[PDB]
Amino acid sequence: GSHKFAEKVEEIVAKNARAEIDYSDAPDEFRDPLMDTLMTDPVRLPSGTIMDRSIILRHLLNSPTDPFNRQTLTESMLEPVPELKEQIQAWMREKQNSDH
Repeated sequence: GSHKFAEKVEEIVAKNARAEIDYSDAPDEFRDPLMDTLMTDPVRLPSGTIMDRSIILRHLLNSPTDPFNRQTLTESMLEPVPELKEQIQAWMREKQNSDH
């Protein structure tokens, strides 16, 4: 949710930002092609789609085939995209102004 704002110790009351943080979705980029949710680890898959190496972890448990073009999906055979992370932390940072 959200600890607190200013050093002023208090409690999660005076609502001012729902229960999520601004950067909860982000443009049609940092968003998961499927989960549309902010990825925590953007990796490129052979099929040609970038998603969260996480949502992929389970994917291989109940379906080793891409969730999209139903294409055989094989972990380890993917390329990591770090040039993305930074970007995410950036554009989302300018909307944090709260380094707890």
